[PDB]
Amino acid sequence: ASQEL
Amino acid sequence: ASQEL
Amino acid sequence: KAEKILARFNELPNYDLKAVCTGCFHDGFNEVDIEILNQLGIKIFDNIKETDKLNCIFAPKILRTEKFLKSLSFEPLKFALKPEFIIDLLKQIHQININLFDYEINGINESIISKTKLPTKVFERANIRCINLVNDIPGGVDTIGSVLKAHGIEKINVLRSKKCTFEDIIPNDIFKYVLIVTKASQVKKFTKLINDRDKNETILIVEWNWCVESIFHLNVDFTSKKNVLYQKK
Amino acid sequence: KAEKILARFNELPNYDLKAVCTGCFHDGFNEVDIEILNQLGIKIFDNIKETDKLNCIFAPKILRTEKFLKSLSFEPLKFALKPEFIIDLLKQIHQININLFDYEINGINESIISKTKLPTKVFERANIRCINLVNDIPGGVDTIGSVLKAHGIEKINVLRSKKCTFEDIIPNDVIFKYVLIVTKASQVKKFTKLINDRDKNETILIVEWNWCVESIFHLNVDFTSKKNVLYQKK
Repeated sequence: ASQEL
Repeated sequence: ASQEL
Repeated sequence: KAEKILARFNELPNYDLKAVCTGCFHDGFNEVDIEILNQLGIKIFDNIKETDKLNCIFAPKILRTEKFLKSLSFEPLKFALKPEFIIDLLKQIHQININLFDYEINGINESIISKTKLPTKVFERANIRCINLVNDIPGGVDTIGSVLKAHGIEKINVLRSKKCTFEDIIPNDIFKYVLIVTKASQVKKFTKLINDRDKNETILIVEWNWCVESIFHLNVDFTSKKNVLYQKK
Repeated sequence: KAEKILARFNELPNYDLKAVCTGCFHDGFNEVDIEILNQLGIKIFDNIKETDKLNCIFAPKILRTEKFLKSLSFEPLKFALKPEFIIDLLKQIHQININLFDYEINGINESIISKTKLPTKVFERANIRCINLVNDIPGGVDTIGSVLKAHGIEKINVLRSKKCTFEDIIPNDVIFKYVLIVTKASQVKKFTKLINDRDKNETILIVEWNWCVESIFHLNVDFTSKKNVLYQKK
């Protein structure tokens, strides 16, 4: 899944 | 002035 | 001096425009006005030179000028803007927030602009490489020739309408013979010459407007009949 | 096949969307559903490529993903839409009246969307051009670097915090002479000392990553804000 920053 | 073709 | 006016700005955008104007700004704005423009990454040229890599055209609307027609063979064309852009921009300068999206020329959409990135020119795509052009073409052979060459035509053979023989006609080295003509008298002369000397070969004869509309769509529509005076295929 | 599905319609709208999704649709949709979308002028790319000229982002809410943050440097960003748009759309497809107004991501108003039309990027506007980034930044330098460059930063100089000397620090050449993005207070002390030893009279700005994230969400660097600023000398 896409990494949140 | 500019010639329109 | 333009620095002074531009000193009061915290930061300046770089519009990265290399442009010509047609139908507007027919020499310039004052020396400060242009100096400001260069500082904003906007450079305006007098004429179109292929190695300047122009990317912009300012014009009030789609026009049939040599410059406008030639802007459709920029590599690529990135922006086709109304002069209101330079005007609203200079007005603001005398933060800077004038944008490159609120000044589109009507009819010059993305689909068309993006055809200028293609690795071919419109007539090259169409396999129209060498053509014959009547000497009485409105605008004159020199200019019309320059527009056609900018758009992929490798050879322009000018034909003295009244006096020319079959030997003067060059082939298109697909239509074997392609001619751009002015009047019906000319259609009949040329079709007769070619059919006498090279009967089984193909011929396309069009009006100047056939080329103009091809350029405005950056596509030669061979199914279109408008501006096509004669075709044997 | 999709064509058959779409044969049943008198006329199809052209939504004209070039989108990425973030926080949603993490592969694609079935092949029919995808072919339908393209017929309706909706194209969804896997990743953001500057020359596809994306204009849309689908997301359930304001997110700190690379994709969301980058969508704020689209040229311009035109739509920031909840996934419910595509959902309602396909539901109806399986006349078409789903509209582009009933699905705004809450918190992303027109005032912010409109800033993406500005002829500058947010950090470019702020005269933040070259920065130094500590190697141990959460997310990793390659990503955080890519986001920052999408937003007008030209040079990203990575500093191995533990090792780096003053000579490794690049100035912000375009105004803060030195801009650094850091993680630890242990790094603020090191860097202020180095710079203050070697370039005493010059200006320094040291911030947390969150300072960049807030600037991006607002498409504005607010220099009067002390939020996320760890040290400044001006």
